[PDB]
Amino acid sequence: IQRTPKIQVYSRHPAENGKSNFLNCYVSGFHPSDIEVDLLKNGERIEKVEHSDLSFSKDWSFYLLYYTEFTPTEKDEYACRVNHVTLSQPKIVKWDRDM
Amino acid sequence: DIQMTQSPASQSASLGESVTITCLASQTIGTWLAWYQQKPGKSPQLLIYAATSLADGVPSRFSGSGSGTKFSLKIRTLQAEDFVSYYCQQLYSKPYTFGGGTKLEIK
Amino acid sequence: QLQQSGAELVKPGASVKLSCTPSGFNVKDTYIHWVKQRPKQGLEWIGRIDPSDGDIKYDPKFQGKATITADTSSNTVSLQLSSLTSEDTAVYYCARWFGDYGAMNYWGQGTSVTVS
Repeated sequence: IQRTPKIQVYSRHPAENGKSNFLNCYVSGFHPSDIEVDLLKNGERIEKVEHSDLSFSKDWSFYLLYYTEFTPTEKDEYACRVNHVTLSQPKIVKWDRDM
Repeated sequence: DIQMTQSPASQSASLGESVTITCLASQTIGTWLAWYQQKPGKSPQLLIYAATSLADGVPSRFSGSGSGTKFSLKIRTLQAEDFVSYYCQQLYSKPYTFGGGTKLEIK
Repeated sequence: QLQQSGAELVKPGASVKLSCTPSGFNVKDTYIHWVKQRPKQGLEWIGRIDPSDGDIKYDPKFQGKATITADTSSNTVSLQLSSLTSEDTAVYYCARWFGDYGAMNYWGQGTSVTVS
């Protein structure tokens, strides 16, 4: 059974403007495993991105963690872009520290 | 630097016919690909973003397809305004290189 | 709308500065790209600037020739071309980035630069 991905965007540590942090994008619960995940800076693909191994559980289906180093700023800018066969077009989820 | 091999370089067709323009990336770029159209006397204009999504105002006879390294631009039912130039562009890794371009000519 | 400055006709070896001024939004709101197009030839990505933090990226082959700047006090992004030769004769477009698209959705009319 096909499952659209669950996407969670958050920082590793509490966000403080001007201080180095890590922007996380956790994608889980999707099937099949073919997926596209990118971290964005005003829609621009961030190129220095790391990611965990593609893992699978019988309960969570497939999951995957992307993360990059970033420095939060006053403005709203950072987001995650996920593309999947269950999506007609790439889905962008903006980062919100109050969320 | 990522290379984009756009083919064909030039194509001729008649009104109503269909055309297919292909762009090949030198490495996987996911769906970070855009298609632009340039008419005589105009700036380039966005047709397709994210490989398959139409921009506002673009007619439904324009279709984008592909993922990874091979991408396609399909134009059905060609009218006189469509016989212009088309360029693909990767937005995966800077520099955001363009394709060589394709000029559509009438019969 | 992306207003661009008037055409330029200059001698070889001279310098020129092309300006790109948006109407309806601030330069600090998005990325501004610059594209070169020789007469009857294809498109060439030069670089882009984030005027909100000054991040600039170039195509490596344009680093010695082109210099992108921003005057946020005047809501203007500029492209400077120096030591002009015949190969620099082209139309130079400035394009506005749209994050939700992942591409440049609106382009300016372009500034024609002619090197005699």
